[PDB]
Amino acid sequence: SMARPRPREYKAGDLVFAKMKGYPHWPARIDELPEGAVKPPANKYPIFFFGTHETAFLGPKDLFPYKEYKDKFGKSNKRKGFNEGLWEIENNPGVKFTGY
Amino acid sequence: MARPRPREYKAGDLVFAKMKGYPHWPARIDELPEGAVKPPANKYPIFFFGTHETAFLGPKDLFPYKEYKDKFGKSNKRKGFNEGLWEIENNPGVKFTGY
Amino acid sequence: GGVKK
Amino acid sequence: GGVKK
DNA sequence: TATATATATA
DNA sequence: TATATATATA
Repeated sequence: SMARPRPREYKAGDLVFAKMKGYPHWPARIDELPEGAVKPPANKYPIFFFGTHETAFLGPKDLFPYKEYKDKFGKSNKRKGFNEGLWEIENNPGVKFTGY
Repeated sequence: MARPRPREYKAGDLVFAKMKGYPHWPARIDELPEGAVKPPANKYPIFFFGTHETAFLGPKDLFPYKEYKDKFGKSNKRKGFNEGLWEIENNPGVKFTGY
Repeated sequence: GGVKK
Repeated sequence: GGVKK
């Protein structure tokens, strides 16, 4: 079976599931990387986690386009902030978003 | 390498016995009197110290008292537990009919 | 004095 | 609101 | 992939 | 206490 790859590049405002070790795939958003800041590690993106409003930098290997993967990863989970995160990515995906 | 716990017990043996929802509990193997209804296979009549309750449990839930005392014999607020710690040391034959 | 569980 | 790990 | 352990949550 | 649910191991 032929398999479409996930993106190798993202833009500010894109909604994703973001994977970090020890956590389930987590509803998230690609944030702004302001020019006039310290430059990030290469091919890593500033990530905003819905529900907890935590942040981190992650590369595309750990990011999954929200709409395409909502079926697999968008199930309820008891981890703190998770279900509130599911709510935010649908209903208020621009919370604290400074990109535009 | 790990020494297995016993797969057989005898009337009078002192153990910690584990049931769901409860900490490992100081307890004793009672005897199964001949001339009675037979218990299920490989299950033993247990006497719980402190509460003096009984149940039947298999060796998978039983832990020889002296070998596991340092791990399971710490004080606990559950009703009867600390009394049980006292009895298994000071009166382990209470209500024992085996011998 | 009775059956636990 | 902080950095994750 | 299937099993066994460690961490988070109720 | 137990259940979820992660990761590491085989």
